[PDB]
Amino acid sequence: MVKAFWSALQIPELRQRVLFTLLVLAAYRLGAFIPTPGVDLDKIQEFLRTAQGGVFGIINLFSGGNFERFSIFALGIMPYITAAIIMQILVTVVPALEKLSKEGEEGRRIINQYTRIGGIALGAFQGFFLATAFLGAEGGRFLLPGWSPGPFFWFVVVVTQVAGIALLLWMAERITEYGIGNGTSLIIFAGIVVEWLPQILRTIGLIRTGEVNLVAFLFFLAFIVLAFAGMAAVQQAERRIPVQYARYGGQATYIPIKLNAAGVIPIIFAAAILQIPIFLAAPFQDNPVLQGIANFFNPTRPSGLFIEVLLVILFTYVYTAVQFDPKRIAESLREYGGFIPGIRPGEPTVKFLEHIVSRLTLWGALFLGLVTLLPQIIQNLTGIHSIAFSGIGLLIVVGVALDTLRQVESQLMLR
Amino acid sequence: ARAELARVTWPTREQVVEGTQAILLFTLAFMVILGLYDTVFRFLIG
Repeated sequence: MVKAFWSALQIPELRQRVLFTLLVLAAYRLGAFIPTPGVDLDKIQEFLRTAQGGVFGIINLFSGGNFERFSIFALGIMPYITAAIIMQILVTVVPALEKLSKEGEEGRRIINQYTRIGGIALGAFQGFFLATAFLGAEGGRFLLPGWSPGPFFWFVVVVTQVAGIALLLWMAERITEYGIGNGTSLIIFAGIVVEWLPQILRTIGLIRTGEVNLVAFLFFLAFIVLAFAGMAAVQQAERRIPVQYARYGGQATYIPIKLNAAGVIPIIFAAAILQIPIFLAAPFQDNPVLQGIANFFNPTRPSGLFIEVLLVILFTYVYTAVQFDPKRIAESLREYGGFIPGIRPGEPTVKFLEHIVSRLTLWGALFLGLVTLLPQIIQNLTGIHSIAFSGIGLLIVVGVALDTLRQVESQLMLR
Repeated sequence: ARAELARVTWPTREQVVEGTQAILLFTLAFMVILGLYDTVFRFLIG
């Protein structure tokens, strides 16, 4: 997708849209700099830069370094996606929200919109907490002179992240509306890459000072190239199966199913469940157990990593085991005359399928699990240890690039 | 439960480099795009 992406840029609507993205991107990396009107921005970070606030290690990353400096993007674009599972939990027990969502796309707007106002409320609670226990409780520790560690500062910060999480939210709602694609995804992936950056040029003047080297900085990055040149073939992998038809338009061609059909959705939600049990225990610097449950799950430490391996694997499988694709499929193979060789309809169409997603998402998400483990072993082996290179923020360095040059092509194959 | 990559096929096996070299120049054009921002949010203030 290297010579074509260039000639895809030679199309003045496809080309156009990738700039309005920049317009936000800029303003977004801009929002990525903005302190709090009362936090000694100057007294917020390296508490968060510690094996004690660096447990905040994950929030800084996805938000985009924004958390440490405590920017208006501090929490980033979080408090809309931890309402994307509780809602994905309010989607199957409430057997009408899809019926709303699927009888036209204008029944998932309400979904999106209630998710958004809640997505403003949550981001008014996750700040309602980092104040009540962290910045405040200590005194004028993190804070400006004169300002009160009480309600008025607590109020100059609530609006700092509610037009600060509302802003990053919006950045998705206006790129998606009139620019290109999904402002989301994009907005998380950039937040890792900008944190996967200056450490590199720390490294060269270090490969000058003594500080690591060319060959530890060969093996760490050729790994990054083994990541580009594998995941893709894998994303475009599949098992092709014979069928036939007998004696009114449409398709008669063959029908393959992807080893793994989405590398993203199952890995994102996976990062998600990885969060709640850390950020619930993270703001208690005194109780020794909560300070255990926050450093264990630390996905940059061999055990949290092991739990990071896990959650990224099995979330692939079981989200590779939810949505209504096989049912959709089974019906259009039904009104129009199609069938599989030797295979019956009813129950041995159940267990002939129950065999396959028990054969594919085994070697599959294994990959994604091993995909999650080794950069920490790398960070137990090489020359850098930062929460960025916890192996989570390259997965998508890959991913985003891919699905883009995987849906742009899908956009061109329509005109 | 042990899939054989049997009747299994990929319309994709040669496009490796070409496809890889796009998962490369996409991301070797984001951080710099991200880094063009902080640098420019650094000229006016100074």
